[PDB]
Amino acid sequence: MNSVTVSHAPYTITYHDDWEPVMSQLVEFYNEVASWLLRDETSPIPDKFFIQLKQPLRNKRVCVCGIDPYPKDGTGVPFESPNFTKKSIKEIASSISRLTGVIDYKGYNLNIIDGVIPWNYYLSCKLGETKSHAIYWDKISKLLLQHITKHVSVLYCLGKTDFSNIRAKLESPVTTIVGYHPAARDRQFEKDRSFEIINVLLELDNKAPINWAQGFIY
Amino acid sequence: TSSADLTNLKELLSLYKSLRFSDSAAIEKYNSLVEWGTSTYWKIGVQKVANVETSISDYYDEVKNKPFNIDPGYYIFLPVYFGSVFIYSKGKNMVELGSGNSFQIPDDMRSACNKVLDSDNGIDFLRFVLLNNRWIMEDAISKYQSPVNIFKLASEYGLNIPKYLEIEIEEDTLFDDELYSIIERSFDDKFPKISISYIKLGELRRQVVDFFKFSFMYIESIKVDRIGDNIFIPSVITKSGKKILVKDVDHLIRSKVREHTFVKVKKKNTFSILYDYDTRGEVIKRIIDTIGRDYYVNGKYFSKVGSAGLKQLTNKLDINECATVDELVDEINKSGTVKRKIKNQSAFDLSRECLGYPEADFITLVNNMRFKIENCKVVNFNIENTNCLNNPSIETIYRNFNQFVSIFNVVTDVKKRLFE
Amino acid sequence: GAMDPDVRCINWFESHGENRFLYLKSRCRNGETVFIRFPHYFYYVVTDEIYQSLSPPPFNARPLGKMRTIDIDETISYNLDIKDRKCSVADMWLIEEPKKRSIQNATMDEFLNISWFYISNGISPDGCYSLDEQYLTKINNGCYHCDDPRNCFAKKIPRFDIPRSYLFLDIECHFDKKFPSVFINPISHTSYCYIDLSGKRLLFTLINEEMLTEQEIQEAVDRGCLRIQSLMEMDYERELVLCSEIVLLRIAKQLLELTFDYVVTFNGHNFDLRYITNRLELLTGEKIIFRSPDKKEAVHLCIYERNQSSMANTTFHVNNNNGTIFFDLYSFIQKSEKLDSYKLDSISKNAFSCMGKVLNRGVREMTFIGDDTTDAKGKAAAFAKVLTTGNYVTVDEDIICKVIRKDIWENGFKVVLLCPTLPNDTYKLSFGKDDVDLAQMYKDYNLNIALDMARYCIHDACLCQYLWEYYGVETKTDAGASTYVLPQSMVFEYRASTVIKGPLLKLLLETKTILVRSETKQKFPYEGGKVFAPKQKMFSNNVLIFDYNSLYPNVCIFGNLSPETLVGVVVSTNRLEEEINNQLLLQKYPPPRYITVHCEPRLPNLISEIAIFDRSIEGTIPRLLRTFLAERARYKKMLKQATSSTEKAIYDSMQYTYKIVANSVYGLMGFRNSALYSYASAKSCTSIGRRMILYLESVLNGAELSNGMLRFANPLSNPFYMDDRDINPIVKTSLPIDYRFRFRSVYGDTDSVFTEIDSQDVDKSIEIAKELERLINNRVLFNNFKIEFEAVYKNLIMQSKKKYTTMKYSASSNSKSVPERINKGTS
Repeated sequence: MNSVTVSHAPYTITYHDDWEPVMSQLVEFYNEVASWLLRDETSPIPDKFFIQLKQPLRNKRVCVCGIDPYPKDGTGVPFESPNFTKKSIKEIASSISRLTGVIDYKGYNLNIIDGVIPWNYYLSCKLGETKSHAIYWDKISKLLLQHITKHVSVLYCLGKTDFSNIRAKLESPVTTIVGYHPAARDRQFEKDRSFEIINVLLELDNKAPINWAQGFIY
Repeated sequence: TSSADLTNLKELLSLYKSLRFSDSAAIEKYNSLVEWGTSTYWKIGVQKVANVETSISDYYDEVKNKPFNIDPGYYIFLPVYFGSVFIYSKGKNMVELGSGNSFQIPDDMRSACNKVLDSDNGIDFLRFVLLNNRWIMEDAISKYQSPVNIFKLASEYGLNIPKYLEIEIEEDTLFDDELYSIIERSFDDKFPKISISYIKLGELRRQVVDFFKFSFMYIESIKVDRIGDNIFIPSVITKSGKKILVKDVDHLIRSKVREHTFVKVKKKNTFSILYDYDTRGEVIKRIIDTIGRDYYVNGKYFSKVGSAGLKQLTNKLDINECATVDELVDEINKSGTVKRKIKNQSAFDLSRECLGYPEADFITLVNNMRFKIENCKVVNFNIENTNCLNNPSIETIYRNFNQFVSIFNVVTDVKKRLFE
Repeated sequence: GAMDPDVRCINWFESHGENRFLYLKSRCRNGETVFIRFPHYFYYVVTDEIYQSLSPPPFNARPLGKMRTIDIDETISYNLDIKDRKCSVADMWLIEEPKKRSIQNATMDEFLNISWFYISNGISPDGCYSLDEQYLTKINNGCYHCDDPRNCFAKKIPRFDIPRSYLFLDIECHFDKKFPSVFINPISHTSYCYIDLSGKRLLFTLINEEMLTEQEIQEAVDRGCLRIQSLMEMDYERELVLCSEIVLLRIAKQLLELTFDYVVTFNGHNFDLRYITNRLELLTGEKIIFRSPDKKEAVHLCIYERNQSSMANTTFHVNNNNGTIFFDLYSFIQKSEKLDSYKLDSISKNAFSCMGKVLNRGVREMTFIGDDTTDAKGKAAAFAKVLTTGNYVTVDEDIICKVIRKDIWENGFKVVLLCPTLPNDTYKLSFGKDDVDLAQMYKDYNLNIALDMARYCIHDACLCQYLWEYYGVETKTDAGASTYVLPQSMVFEYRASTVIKGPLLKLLLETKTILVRSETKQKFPYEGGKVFAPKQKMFSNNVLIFDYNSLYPNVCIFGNLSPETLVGVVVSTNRLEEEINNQLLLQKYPPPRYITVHCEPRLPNLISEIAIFDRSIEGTIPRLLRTFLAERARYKKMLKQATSSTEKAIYDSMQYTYKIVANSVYGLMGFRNSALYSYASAKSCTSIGRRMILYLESVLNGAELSNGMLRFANPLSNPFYMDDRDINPIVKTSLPIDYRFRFRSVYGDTDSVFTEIDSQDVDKSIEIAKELERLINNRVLFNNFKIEFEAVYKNLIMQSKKKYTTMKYSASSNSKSVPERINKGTS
C-alpha cells in the first residue's frame, strides 16, 4: 500500500501498487475539482473517496461496474449496505441465490470475492440526487476505468441507460457485458443471466469462473 | 444477457473443446459464433483458425519405448495397424489425422457408421484405418461403455472389428517383448501390428506401447502392386526378398526413397516399415523419372497410361459394366439415385472422378493451356504455359489428357442424352 | 390573434416524452411562428397474410396494393444452372401503430419512421400548405391539435418568403497555457449576433468584469461602456455591455431559451455551448432550460456525439426540443468539404476573397479601394459586407495586415491597412490566419486588450451570418428537407446510407418493389485499392481536359446494374472451365438483352468472374439514378430561366443537393451497411467505368487529324456487345484541311481524361476541343454516355491527382485573354 497527498481532503490517498501509474493524473484532476466538489455533501463522505484504491487488481478479473455510489448510506464500497438494506444488493443476492441455490443467507458483499472488484464510475453523488456530481468527476472516472480495464478481464455494468456509451470512453476493447441495473422495471434484472454468462466468458478466456457464493455472509 | 446468448456461448465453448475432432462444418459454426461473440461483447478469449490441428492425444499418453510394469485391474487389448488413419464423429465425415481433409468413402462403411452413431448418444467418435483400400474400424472411445458392445454392434453391422482381448492382471510383471509378442499372437491376424492399445475399466485415457529396434537394408526396386481397378500400390523389396510396408505414396515422396541405395527401417517380429522424416517437387519428379515417364499420380496409387474407357465410368458410377454408350443410359432411369448423383455433380466433377485425377495438379495444368470448344464439347486444346511441365503430374496427366477430353465429351453427351 | 392558414415549414422535430409526438415549427407570412402537434406512431409493412394473421387489431393499417417481392441475394455459380431470381407478388399493408409491436416477419425495416410519416401523409417537408382550422384544434398558445395530417395538409400553396430570426453567438475564455476548462479557465468575453424578425442586425459584445479591475471597469464605463449587474437591467442595442460572470451566464440563459428559428456557431456544440452549460452550473444552480412549445416536456441541455464511417470523425449535437435547429458550422462544413484545413482562417480565406486596386502608397499604412468592377460583379458586395467587422486582412495571401480604417458605402469598400508600402499593380485581400496572440494578450490581460479582443470575438461570431448566407446553408438545408425527405433538423446530421432511404422509398412505393434479404452478408469491401500514375509531370504543350457527365450515375442507367437485374455471377477455377463457361454464357444469354461483364475474381482460387445483368426492365436503382440526373438537368435549366434572386438561391441549392445525392450512389451500392447493397452491382459498376476509361484513352491516344478527317489509333467499336454504329476510326472533322494535328492521351483517373494536343496554341486547342466535344458525343460515345470539355492546361506541371499547377484557359477566352492560374498543394 502507498499513500499520496492531494491539495484537499483527504490529503492522503492510499492505493495498492497496481494503481501506481494512475496517481499523478488522479492527483492533478482532484486538486482541480476538489473545492467545487466539496460544495455539496456526499454519500460517502469525502474522507471515504479513496478506499477503492487500496484494493489490488492483479488477482481481480471480473469488474462489476456500478455507475455511482448510493445517494444515502454511502460507504465507499460499491453497492454495499452495512445492514444489507439496499434494494440493489438485495436483488444481487436474490439472483446469486437462484443461480447457486442458497436459500438462507444474511448478506452479500461483492468485495469478498477473488477476481471480482466492485467498482464505482463516478466517485460521488449529491445527497438524494444521482449523477449530479458527474460533471466534476468525468476526468477521474475515465482515468480510473481505463486503468482498471488495463487488467480486468470482464466489465459488467448495471444499468443499460447509464452505461450507454461506456465503450467510447474506454480505448482498449475488453470483454464487456452490459446488464440491467437492479432498479430495473418488471424484475428484468431477475431475468438477467449476467453471472452465468460472466463465468462462461471467463472460461472462454481460460479464466477462473467467479464463485459468487463467496460474497455471501451467513 | 439472454439465456439464448448463454446457450450460444455454451455451444461455442463446447465446439472449442471439440476442435481437433472437428470438420469444416464445425469450424464454420465455431467461427460464426466467435464472430457474434466478439462483436457483441467487444472481446473474446478465442479467435478464428483455418488449419484445424486434429489430434486424439488427450485420450493417450507418451508411448512406451522400453519394458514397463502393470498390475491393477482388468485390461482390454486392441491392436494398432498400418496405413492411413481417419476419425468419424457425430454428424461429421472421415478426416485424415494431422491433415484433415474430406476423404471419399463408400456408402456401406458410411451407412454402418451412421447407424452405429444413431444407436445411442454416448460415442465420442469412431476410429478407422485405411490399409490397401481395406477399411478397418480399429477402436471407438466413450465415457460410459467400452469398445466391446460397440465392437459387437459394428460386427453385426457388417464392418470389420479387431478381436478385442479382455485379460486380468494380478501380480507385478514387467511388460516386455516376450509378453508383447504373446498378446500380438493372441490376436491371430496377418495384418501389420505396430503397437498395442490396452484399456482399463473406468479410465478414459488409453495408453499404447511400441517395442522396436533400428535396422538398415538395401533397396533394389520400387514397384507398384495391383490392389484394385486402376489402383496399384507401390512397394519395394530387399536382397533376401523382405517386404517393406508403406502407408501412402505421400509417405514415399516424404521419405525421399532413392533407387539402388540403403534405407533405415524399424523391423518388427513379423513385418518391417521404412521410416519417414528423411523437396516435394524434386522427389515427385525424380521417382517418376526413375520408374518411367509413363507413370501418373493416380491418387494414392501409381498407374500406367490409364487408357480408361467407358467401363471406368461405370465402375465409379457403380452401375452395370457396359462397353456400349447406349447401355450407359438404360439402367440410369431404373436407378433412383444414380441419376441423382450424376445430375447433381457437374460434367467436370464426374470427369475428374472417373479418371483418378488429382485436383490441384490437374487444375494448374489446365490453367496452363488453351482450348477450342464447339457445341459444349472440346474440339482441340494447346498448352499455354510449359513451366507447369516441370511438375511430373502435369505432363503425365497431359499424356492422357486425351483420355480426359474423351471421357469429358462422353460425360457431356451423357448429360445430353440423360435429358433425352 | 387569428391563425394564418398560410404557413411555411422552417423546422421539424420528434418528441421525447412517454407520449411522443411530432411538433412542427412553421412560419406564416405576416410574421407568426406557429406550432402544430402531430401524433407520432410506428410504421410497418407486412404481407397481407401476416396482416390477417394478427389477432389483436393494429391501431391503423393501410394497404399499398399487390407489390412483387424481389429477392436480391447474390449466388455464385460455377456453371450455367443459374436459378431464376426469386420473385413473389403479394399485397402489402402499411400499419400505423403507436407501440413498438415488434413482429418477427415485418418488411421494410431498415428505414426511419419519420420518412414514412412524410410519405404516408404526402406532407412535403418544406412545402407551404393552407392548413385547415377544422383539422387544427388549438391546444396551447401557438400549438394546435392535428389528428389527421392528410386532410389537414389539403391545399398546398406556392413558395413565398418569410422573416427568419437567425441568432448567432460565439465567445472566448481565458485559458492559462492548456485548453480552457470550465472549472479553471474563466470566460474572457462573449459576443452575440442577434438577428430578430425585423432583420435588425443587433449586436452586443459582453465582457467579463471578473478578470478585470474594478478601476478598469470604471474607466471603461467612462469610455462608453454600460455596466449592468443583473438579468433585468439588460438592453440589447448597446455594443459593450459589461457584467460579471454570474450576470453574463444569467443573460446567456435568458438568451438561448428564446424561441429562435436558427442558432449558429463555429465549433460550438462541442466546446463553447457546453462551456456555457458547465460554467453556469458550476457558478449557479440553473441548467439551461429548453421547453416544448406545448409546455408538456422540459429537457435540459444535452451534449451527445454521433459517429460515422465511410478518417475517423465525430459530430456533436444537442437534442433540445424548443424549436431552434441548433446548428453548427464546423461539423456541417467538414461534411460538405474535403479541404486542406478546416480551421476558420482557411474557410474565411476560401469564402471571401476579393481583388484589390492600390490607391495610396507610402508608410506602413496603405489605403485600398475595390468597386463592383475591381474584380467581379459580386465579389465586391459580399467582401464589403464582411469588411464591416473584421480586423486583419491577408494581402497577397501572405501579408496578414490589420485594418486601420475601413470605408464602405454599398457596392465596394475603401480600407487603410497596416501593410508596408510597395508599388504594385494590385493585391489579393483575404481573411487567412489571424495575427493576434490571444494567449499573449490573456497573459497580460488589461482593459484596452479586453476591448480589442471583444471586437475580435464579435468578428468571430458575426462571420457566422456571413458564412450562413455564403454557403447558402439555409437554402441547402431547405433543399435537403424536400430531397432526402427528412426534417430540416437532420439534413446534415445523419449519414449517407441513412438519408438516401427517402427517395429510394418513394421510388419503391411507386414501382411496388420491395428489397428483402434472408441471407447474411459476407466480409469483403467494394474497393481493391486502385492506384493511378501520370504519364509525365512537366508538359510542353496544351492539355485538353475532358470530364465525364456523372460517370457512374449514368453507367448505372446504361447497363441497368442493380440488385434485381443481377441474374447470376459465374466463376470457374481453371482455364478450361473458364473458357467453357465463357462460350456457354455467350451462347445462352444473347445480346442485346443481356450484357457480359468482366469483374475481379473475389477469391484467390478464382480467375474469371462473369457478371450477367439483364436490361430487360429498368430496375429500381437505375431508374432512380436516371430520375436524379434528369431532375438535376431540369433544375439547372430552371436556374437560367428565372430572375428573382430568391430563385437564384433555391434552384442553386436544389441543383447542388441533387448532385451530392446522385453522385454518392456508387458508394451506397458497395457499402455493406447500406440499403442498396449488391456486391456484383458495385463490382460491375466499377468494371464498366474502368472499361469506359480505357476505351476513351485508346480512342484519344494515337489519334491524328489527317487534313480534314480524324484518324484514330483504334476503331469506334462498342466494347460491350454488338454495335451498329460506324466504327470507322476515320471521322469527318469540321476544320479546314490545313489542320493536321495528333493527340496523345496523358491522364485520366475516373471521369476526367487529359488530352494532349501537339501544339502550344491554346486558342487552337479551344477550337479543336469545341469540335471534339461534338465529335465524341456524336460518333465515339453511345446511348446515354455524354461528356463536356473542361479546360486547357498550358505549361501543365502535375505530380498527381492533387498536387498540380498549370495555366488554365477557359473556352470563353482566347490566347490573348486572362488565363486561370491554378496552384493547389502549395505550403
